Amino acid sequence: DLVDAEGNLVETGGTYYLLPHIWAHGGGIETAKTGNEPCPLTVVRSPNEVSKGEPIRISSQFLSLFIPRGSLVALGFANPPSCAASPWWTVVDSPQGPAVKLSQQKLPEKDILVFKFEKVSHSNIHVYKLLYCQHDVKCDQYIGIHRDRNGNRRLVVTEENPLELVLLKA
Repeated sequence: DLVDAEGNLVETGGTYYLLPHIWAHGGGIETAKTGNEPCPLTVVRSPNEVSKGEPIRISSQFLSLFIPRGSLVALGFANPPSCAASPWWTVVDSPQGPAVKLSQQKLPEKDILVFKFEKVSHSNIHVYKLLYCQHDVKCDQYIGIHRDRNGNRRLVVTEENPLELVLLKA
């Protein structure tokens, strides 16, 4: 089962902060308004090292209390921007590649259950990598960062330098 910063089991009945292994890379996971977006529909990493970011909500494909190792999950926000229809993140096509976004129309359970945590072989500090999965399901792709012209650290599918996280219960 998944585990938070304090070695406790992660619970879908709670909210957490998705922080970095190293507190030099940045802060928590936020929202930002990029491109021609009428509001903050882009899921980004805060440039501020202190910043805990937005409180995140997790849900297991098994609709249970804990998340079993390798089980698919939906990652969404506790408090989304009014303009979004649902609090869940989804992954759409972008010039930069598969990007993590929020949507202006409701999303089926089948298109938010596209995340899977993968523990990092580092020990006694509970860390994880975030994988994206599609249909053909297949989670061979990792989520990293793409800094745009305006400084936004967008979450997208990168080839290398993938995200590494620890879940801090709020």
